[PDB]
Amino acid sequence: HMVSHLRGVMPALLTPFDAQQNIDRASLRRLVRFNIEQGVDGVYVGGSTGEAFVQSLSEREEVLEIVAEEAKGKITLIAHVGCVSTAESQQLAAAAKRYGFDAVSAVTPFYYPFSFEEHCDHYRAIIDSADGIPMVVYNIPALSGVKLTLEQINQLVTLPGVGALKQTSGDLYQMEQIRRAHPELVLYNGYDEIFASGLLAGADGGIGSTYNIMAWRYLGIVQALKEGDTAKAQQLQHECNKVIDLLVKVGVFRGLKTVLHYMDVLSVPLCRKPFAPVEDKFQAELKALAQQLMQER
Amino acid sequence: HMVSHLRGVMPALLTPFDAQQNIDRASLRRLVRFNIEQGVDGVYVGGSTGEAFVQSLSEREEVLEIVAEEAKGKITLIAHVGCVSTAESQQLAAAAKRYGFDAVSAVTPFYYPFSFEEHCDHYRAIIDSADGIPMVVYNIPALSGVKLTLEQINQLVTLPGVGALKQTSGDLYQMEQIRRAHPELVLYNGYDEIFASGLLAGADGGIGSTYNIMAWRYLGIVQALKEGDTAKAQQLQHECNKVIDLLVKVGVFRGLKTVLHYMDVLSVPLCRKPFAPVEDKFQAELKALAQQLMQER
Amino acid sequence: HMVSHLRGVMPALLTPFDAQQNIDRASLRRLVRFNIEQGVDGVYVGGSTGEAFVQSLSEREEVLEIVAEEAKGKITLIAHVGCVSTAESQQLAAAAKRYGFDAVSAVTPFYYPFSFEEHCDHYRAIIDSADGIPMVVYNIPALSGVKLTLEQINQLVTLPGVGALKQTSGDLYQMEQIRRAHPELVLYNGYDEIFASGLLAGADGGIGSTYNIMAWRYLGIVQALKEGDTAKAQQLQHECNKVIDLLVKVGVFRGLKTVLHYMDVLSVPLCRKPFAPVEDKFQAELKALAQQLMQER
Amino acid sequence: HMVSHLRGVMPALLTPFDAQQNIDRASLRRLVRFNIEQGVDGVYVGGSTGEAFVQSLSEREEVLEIVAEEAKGKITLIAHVGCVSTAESQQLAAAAKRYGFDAVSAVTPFYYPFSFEEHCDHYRAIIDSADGIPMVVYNIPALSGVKLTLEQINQLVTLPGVGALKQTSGDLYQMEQIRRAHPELVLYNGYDEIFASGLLAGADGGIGSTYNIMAWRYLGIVQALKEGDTAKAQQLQHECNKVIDLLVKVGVFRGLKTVLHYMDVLSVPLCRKPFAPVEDKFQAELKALAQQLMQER
Ligand SMILES: [Cl-]
Ligand SMILES: [Cl-]
Ligand SMILES: [Cl-]
Ligand SMILES: [Cl-]
Ligand SMILES: [Cl-]
Ligand SMILES: [Cl-]
Ligand code: NA
Ligand code: NA
Ligand code: NA
Ligand code: NA
Repeated sequence: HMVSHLRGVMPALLTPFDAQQNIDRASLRRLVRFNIEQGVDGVYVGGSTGEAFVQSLSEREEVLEIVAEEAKGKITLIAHVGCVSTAESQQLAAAAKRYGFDAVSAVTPFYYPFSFEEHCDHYRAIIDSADGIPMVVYNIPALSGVKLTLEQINQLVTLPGVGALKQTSGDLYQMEQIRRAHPELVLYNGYDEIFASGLLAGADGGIGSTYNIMAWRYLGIVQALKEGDTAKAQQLQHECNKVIDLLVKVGVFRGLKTVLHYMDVLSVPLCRKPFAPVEDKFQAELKALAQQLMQER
Repeated sequence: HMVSHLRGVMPALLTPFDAQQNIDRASLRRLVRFNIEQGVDGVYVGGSTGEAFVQSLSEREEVLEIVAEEAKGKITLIAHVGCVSTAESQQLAAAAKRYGFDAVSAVTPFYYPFSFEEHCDHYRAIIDSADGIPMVVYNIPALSGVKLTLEQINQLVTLPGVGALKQTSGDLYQMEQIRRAHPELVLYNGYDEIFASGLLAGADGGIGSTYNIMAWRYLGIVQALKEGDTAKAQQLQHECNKVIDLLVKVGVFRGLKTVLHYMDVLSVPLCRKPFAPVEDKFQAELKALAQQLMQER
Repeated sequence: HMVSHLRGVMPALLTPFDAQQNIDRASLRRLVRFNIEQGVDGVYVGGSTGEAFVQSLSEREEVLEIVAEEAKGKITLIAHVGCVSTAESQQLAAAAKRYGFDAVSAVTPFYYPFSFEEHCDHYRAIIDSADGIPMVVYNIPALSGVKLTLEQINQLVTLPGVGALKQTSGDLYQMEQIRRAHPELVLYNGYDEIFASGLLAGADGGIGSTYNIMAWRYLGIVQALKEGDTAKAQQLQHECNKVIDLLVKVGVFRGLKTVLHYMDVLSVPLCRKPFAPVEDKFQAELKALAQQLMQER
Repeated sequence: HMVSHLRGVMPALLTPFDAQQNIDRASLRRLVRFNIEQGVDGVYVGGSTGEAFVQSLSEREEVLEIVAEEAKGKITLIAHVGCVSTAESQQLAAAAKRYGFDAVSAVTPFYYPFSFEEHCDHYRAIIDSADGIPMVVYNIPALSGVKLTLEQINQLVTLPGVGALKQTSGDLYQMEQIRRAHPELVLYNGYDEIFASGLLAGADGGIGSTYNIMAWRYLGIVQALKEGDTAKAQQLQHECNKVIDLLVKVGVFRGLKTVLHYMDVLSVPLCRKPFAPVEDKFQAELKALAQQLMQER
């Protein structure tokens, strides 16, 4: 209950890079400001979408501190501190605390198989280093390879210090079961392409990569379902998925960064290798989308 | 468009067996009448839920003809004629036509791997034998092992003679994509536990095993979303999933048949071997559920 | 121990069909005789390869009785009686007993999820109906969807009346574990393409679809490993897999039947729908293979 | 052909840690010397088994340089330089070159989905930074989540600068297909528990975590198959798998490090968090195994 201030719609921040694959600090600050001015409830920093796993610890800390400088006190700040290593995750959690974040988050540690008790002790250690700011468990089985049962999720979200679950799963039976077992839990829908259905199943917010370019649509789905405008929520999700279809074709992170570049938010839209640049044949569609989204506001 | 009369909420009929595992014809007729009096839009006969794959062809034909005798002209009748064999499926389709069914349906043929073109020719052959009544494609990847792409689904639902898709998939991104590509397609949600979310994603009806014991709840979800009562659709789905949780624990088909026996619909609640009987320790819960559901009406 | 007479190399018999998809009884008898004259240790009748799951019970019984008429007393006869239904499997087991088979076999029942105890009771019931001839458990997770643990396999192979395991799995760690736990168990390698490696891991024989066209190669691998001719076993497996590569491209069962037709064993090489016929562009390769195999003898 | 000096049996080196999870440099040097004195053909440094993915770049470089100091010129040295990031992998490849390694290796980049062309360009970039020492492609689908086709493997192993494939896959049909397509390719079996069968299928060596405690058994399997002693290769693999069964129960890396500690090779047997320590109840078995292995020499 006492972490209700974490509920809402938060973009998973992209990390802008310059032409030589170094962090573009000026464009990062502009992206934070852009998201604030979209009216989002918070920002989620250094997650999957932030290309955390092709960055060093010091690079991730640098991003966390910059975003806190632009955003502390204006919107909720959540730091994704997860690494495979518990000690590395603890370092990032202690940094997030120093910089004034409102919460930390960690993906279930991946690549190596760990027992469920090893997962729990990993979260417990990070929570200790977070030094009193709450933890968001981040579940993304498609990418982590970690396949938790409902009963395991129930144990994770009741660990002391856990205040939320980021549920990047398309299983909306499980989403409803989680909500029914935990009526006050902050529960973020993780797959943008099912946002409206995920809210209906029990999520009370979302963390999403595509919110960086069209957060007003997701805020509008929240409002429509609250108002009882079924058709409007469906038409908004329809338009979101037209965009997601295109992003999946071109490559999601780089497509988002390219749209943001055509919106004059990011100076350079590159991802880090091994992500390739966008193919030239997609540029016209991405620029047209940027133009469409700016007009729609 | 011209098959809009197929849209709606239809139970996947269970096949009642007697104490020696023979078809219980008297209880079958009472179950059909019970479902009609629940106000369903149709019945789906001889599907997975009907234990088709532990019955012979002649047993499946017997069930189809009995149900048509009780139900033709009162509610929509859909015959699931699918087998692995194309010739066996054709036999059941020709029988369904003789008995006056409104549509046929066939699961993607399973066990052996078949090419997509072999799947299409299988449907084409069944459609020919159906002799002018439309086909419902039935997609259930979890059980069939058949993993169709969106583009393959698009080709199946535009085959001449196909009038609907039974989508037993929890991927509600794909449900929305199907709806967006086919705005007039009759699109049945197949997993009862996500019915409200599946409707929101684009389904315009459902075929479900649990509708046999509580169809009014699913009809109520349809109505709530049409009316814009978000919270009511969520609370109905909540109550449905409390029931589905219990059915999954006890075994779904036999749990449904046991509830129906305690509602005085079926004389004997057995499934065919290798399904075991219900464990004694679950009987109290199942009888209490039957009592609850009868009172709720 | 007392079922050592079941060890060896046995083709999974194909079921020949005529031009109208009816059983071709004359070609079936010739195929049995052909396999006997290849020097095989037994024949496995009515399995996956036999297209059991696109045949009726009476058709499967017809095949079992014909093969017993040609082969009883000359080679070991194993009847695959498995269906999803326990009662149907029992009918085929009782028939196999009447016809004088040496063993029965049943695939783990599929499509519907069953508990492990339901699987065990299914085998127990079939064993009872087999009336004293031993059971071969048939494990094929890729097609059945049934994913048994080692401990579950250990319980199945120690059920009273079980005399063998047909292991159609590419996990040769598990093959070795099974052999180490059951030093006397008759253990059939099920994937022809790893036969030599499967024997080395602990199998003491095999049941295979491609043995119908080149059993002498698999018999030769057995002999080579017994003699300590590592290189000869590898070169034989090499040549087998060149053939399997081609069969996978053209479709395995129909490619085998086509090679047999070009060897003058089968009059008509068709599979039942939904299997398509062989594409014309593959006929030259298949006829050349038949010519090669006949010359190699 | 010109990289035949890479063929053979090489332990995947463990990285010893001290009691505070820092690298134990003295125990690392002793472990290298221990493996040299087992008569191995090479050592594979900084791989999965080396706990690379819970170490920083500078820690991985430190390990590479230490091992080269102990081992350059005495045995083949292969540096696993793979990270998700191409630029990080390039840094480690350039370091491996500086330190005098004989080859580099990189796991297919994981977590994020990459196209096959992105994978190829990743290897090309690392090969460039390796500055003339050959690349070992490392395939481990169970952990990487990367599911390459045979045709994709064929393209990777023919990239300029690729001299070997580390095949951590249990699919021995594919192992044979790779060998048949590439008769001169250096092909390492990656799953120790199927080593004998993998050699028979076409591998000409292996890279393995359990070689750190019993390399003579794997060298003995190579010799037995070369000599035509089928039974001896089977009995050696039998004994290896008894050990692997135990290591899987206790946790493989920490069990290996514990056995090595009881052999007086490593001062401290800890893995890095989130790996837990060994449970006390397993210590007796692990110490008995160490005693057994020392006596067997
Ligand atoms: Cl990182
Ligand atoms: Cl990582
Ligand atoms: Cl049937
Ligand atoms: Cl079936
Ligand atoms: Cl059958
Ligand atoms: Cl690293
Ligand atoms: Na907020
Ligand atoms: Na109707
Ligand atoms: Na025999
Ligand atoms: Na060497």
